[PDB]
Amino acid sequence: VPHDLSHLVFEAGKIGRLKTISWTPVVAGDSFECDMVGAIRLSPLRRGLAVDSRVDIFSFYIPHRHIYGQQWINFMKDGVNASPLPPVTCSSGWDSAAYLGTIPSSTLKVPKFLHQGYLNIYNNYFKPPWSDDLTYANPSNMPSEDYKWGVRVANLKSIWTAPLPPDTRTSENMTTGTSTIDIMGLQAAYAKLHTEQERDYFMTRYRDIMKEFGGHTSYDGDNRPLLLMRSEFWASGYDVDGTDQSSLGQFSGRVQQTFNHKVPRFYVPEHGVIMTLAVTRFPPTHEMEMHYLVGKENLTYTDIACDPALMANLPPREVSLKEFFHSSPDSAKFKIAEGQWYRTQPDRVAFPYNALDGFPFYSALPSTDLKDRVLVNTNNYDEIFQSMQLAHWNMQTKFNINVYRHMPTTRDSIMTS
Amino acid sequence: VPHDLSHLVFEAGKIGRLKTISWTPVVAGDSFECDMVGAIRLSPLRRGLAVDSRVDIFSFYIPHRHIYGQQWINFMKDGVNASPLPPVTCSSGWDSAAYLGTIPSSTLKVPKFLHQGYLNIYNNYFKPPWSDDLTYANPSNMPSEDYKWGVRVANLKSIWTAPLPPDTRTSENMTTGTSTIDIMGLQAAYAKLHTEQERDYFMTRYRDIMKEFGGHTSYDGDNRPLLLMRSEFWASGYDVDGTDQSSLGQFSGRVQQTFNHKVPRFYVPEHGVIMTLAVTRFPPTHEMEMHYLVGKENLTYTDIACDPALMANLPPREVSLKEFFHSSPDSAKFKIAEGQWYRTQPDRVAFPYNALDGFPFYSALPSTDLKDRVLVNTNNYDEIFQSMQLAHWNMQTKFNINVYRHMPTTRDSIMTS
Amino acid sequence: GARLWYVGGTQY
Amino acid sequence: GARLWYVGGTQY
Amino acid sequence: GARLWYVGGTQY
Amino acid sequence: GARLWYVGGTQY
Repeated sequence: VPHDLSHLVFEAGKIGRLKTISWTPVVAGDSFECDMVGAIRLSPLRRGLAVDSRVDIFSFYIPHRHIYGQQWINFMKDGVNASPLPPVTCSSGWDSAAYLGTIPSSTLKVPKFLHQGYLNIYNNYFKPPWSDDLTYANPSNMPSEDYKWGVRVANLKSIWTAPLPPDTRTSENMTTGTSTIDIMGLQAAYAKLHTEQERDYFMTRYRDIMKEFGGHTSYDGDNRPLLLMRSEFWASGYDVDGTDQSSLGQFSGRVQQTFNHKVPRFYVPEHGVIMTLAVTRFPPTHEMEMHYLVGKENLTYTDIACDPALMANLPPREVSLKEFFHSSPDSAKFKIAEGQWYRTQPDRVAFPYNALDGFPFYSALPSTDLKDRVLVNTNNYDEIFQSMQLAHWNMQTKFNINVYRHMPTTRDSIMTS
Repeated sequence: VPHDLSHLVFEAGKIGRLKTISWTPVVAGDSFECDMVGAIRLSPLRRGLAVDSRVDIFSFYIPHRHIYGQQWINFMKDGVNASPLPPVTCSSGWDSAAYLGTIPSSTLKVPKFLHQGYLNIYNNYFKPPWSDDLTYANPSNMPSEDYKWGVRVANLKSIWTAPLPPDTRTSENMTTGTSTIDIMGLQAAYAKLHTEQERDYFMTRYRDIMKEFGGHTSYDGDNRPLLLMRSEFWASGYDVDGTDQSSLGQFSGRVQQTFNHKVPRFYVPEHGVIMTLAVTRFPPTHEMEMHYLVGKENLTYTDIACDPALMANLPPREVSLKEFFHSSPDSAKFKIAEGQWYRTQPDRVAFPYNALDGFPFYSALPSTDLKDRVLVNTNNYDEIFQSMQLAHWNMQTKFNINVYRHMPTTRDSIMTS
Repeated sequence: GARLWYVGGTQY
Repeated sequence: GARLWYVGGTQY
Repeated sequence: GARLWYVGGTQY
Repeated sequence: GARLWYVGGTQY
């Protein structure tokens, strides 16, 4: 029978960090549907609105088996006298499970499926794909801010914000004879590099190298949380006009955004949790990014002509944060696709701006390091807001859930009978 | 493109043992369909036909991941330079992989997915459900006849051939106080026993305790080979009349049975093997089984009246091979459901028979032991056939397979080009 | 009619 | 138009 | 759905 | 389907 598991949510977090806003434990065989409707607000910013932030709300299903593996299987089999499922440990702070959208129990411990569940959802859909998994054991092992506000999500695809995989080959040797090459061996050489290149660029995931075989893999083959629903939108608001002697001609942008998310009814195969997370981000607009062709001094035929034959046939080009940013070290490199500068265009911000707080732009220079300079650098948004004890953004939503089960009943459980 | 992977099969095996008759390695994303058509013959029997044997042909799909686990995942990811997949070891005999319907390579080793694949298919669909898994490591670890002709399948459900689970509780104590019982605790006591009883009788399998929750589990949740197709039939033939001076009035039953099996087209999600196995069995007709009520001496009200209230409300009854077989030890027990003797009827064979070879019946007495006396006792059929170097049964079938892929081609592979 | 044999699942 | 960014899969 | 809270009557 | 065996012509 319909079980109304509705509840209110009073949220808040940083800019480019994934954070759990709601979770509902589900049992095997029940149908789950939710209607999440609220408003998203940003902290008051220092001037008028200039650029809308984009918001992504995700609802996933992670069965317990996925989390406890064989331990869970045995638990279900063993039944009533199964050994209790050991929760996970947390860090000394009421805001020490935040990322799990839950208050750490009185003993500072929490469900592993809440932890691993979360871990599994990031390492499978947010973490850059050449990147290493968050193999955190317990929330007491994750960085303070990773578990306060959540781990950093990736910046919105730019030219410099989506470099080619760093382990990307720029050459490939075939050991040849001293005065002869094997015309047939060469052929083969190319076949192998192909298979390698594909794995590097597109199939870094099993489920991915499979799909290109024309097959399919159940979220049960690779233990990946199942993405049930996804909502995306741009949050906006209005400016407030100051009207006293001193702040007459001054404004403060107020971002109030009504949003809604609908998770269509869903059949829960096994017992598990449904995680609903939010992520607020701004387009990667840096105040000092230059057009590659304008930042790289001598222009050769290969750079300026856009000869099809050329672009379509040479290795990825290794560039530095220096051919894209005005002061940046010659030393911080990344691999780009030849002619990439012709498939795109950076946003452009006049110098008059780079000295102004209140603009949701990237002031600072990138981060020499690949990873870090891709997964967004949240902190470079601290200067955009006024005062804030409600982080960068806060949310007030009413999670209207409806679960259809085969439950006892309230009176038949308390009725020894 | 259609790949004709058709081939002939010349088979032979024992009576109640599972044996692989064909296997086709499949790749991720190909569609597989097969039309197996042939004739099944039994060794020449000593007299005329008396009772038809039933035949079961099974085709299953066991993905490799299921077999090599993470090792396989890595293999696919690693690609071309992945570490080779170690085959399994076998026993010194050209007929040392028989159960795998394959000749052990020159080094007496064979694919693990052929071995484990087989292991997985038995432990999941044939092995009695209270029974322990065949945790054989290598075919060099399984009994000679288990890997010659295949492991023993279970006898066809009889009264004595499908006892209640041996670990079945015949009582349940609730520790009470000395001069009082907790009326509410008692209630609870019953709730727990219920959950226990269910697991014991029907949900000995996770996938099973799940289903009773109203959920479902992918064959990927419990790594079970997927049953694609199942054919069952009764094999028959005709008698041959002897016509010389001495054998005029004598006959020999000739069992020729045309059969066909159709595995509908099937989409292979991932790389794996499709196993096709056969199992030939006779109904469990023993020459000395007696009607429970006629073998148990003093008949009480509970045994003879079939009072609904009674049968519907007391513990399972523990009986011995002695209340069912005419000489059998009082000591070999098994648990039966009260009034089970009224829901059934044994087959009856006149004493004039128990002294006659040529009848596909159970001569010998059961096997004191539960397991053994359920999974069929093949050997008690040796006396039913004449001469035999083609085991108990032989088969000649043409496996018409058709696979649709995205294959290179014969000339484009040998064409360095 | 109704089920009879109970092994603790499915036995082929 | 056609794809551009290639990380080695899907990045949200 | 069905009732839940049970105080021993009606509580406003 | 497509050809397979290649001897260097036709073999009866």
